[PDB]
Amino acid sequence: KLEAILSQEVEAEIQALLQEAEAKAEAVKREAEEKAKALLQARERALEAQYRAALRRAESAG
Amino acid sequence: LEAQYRERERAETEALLARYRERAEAEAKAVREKAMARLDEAVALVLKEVLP
Repeated sequence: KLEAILSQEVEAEIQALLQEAEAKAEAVKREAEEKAKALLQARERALEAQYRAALRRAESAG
Repeated sequence: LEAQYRERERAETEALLARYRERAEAEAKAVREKAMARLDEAVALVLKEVLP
């Protein structure tokens, strides 16, 4: 039959789509974690700068 | 995070100065107390070089 052909045609597209769309929902979850990570790394860098500078200022004053 | 780090630093840039003041004044006294004993000797050296 012609109908036994057709059911294999949907079940084929509808797995490719759902693997593509779990390869976007994975990729985003990665890039966002590495984003979140880097936005606290940069937060680390700032704190040092502002404390190293500050201690020198208060020393020179005294 | 920055919020709890700015006030931290403020309280340390008060602690640091507070100790500097205590040394400074005690070492100001140490330049007074050192002189006032070796005081007649200075006046002697001065006098001795004005009156020729």
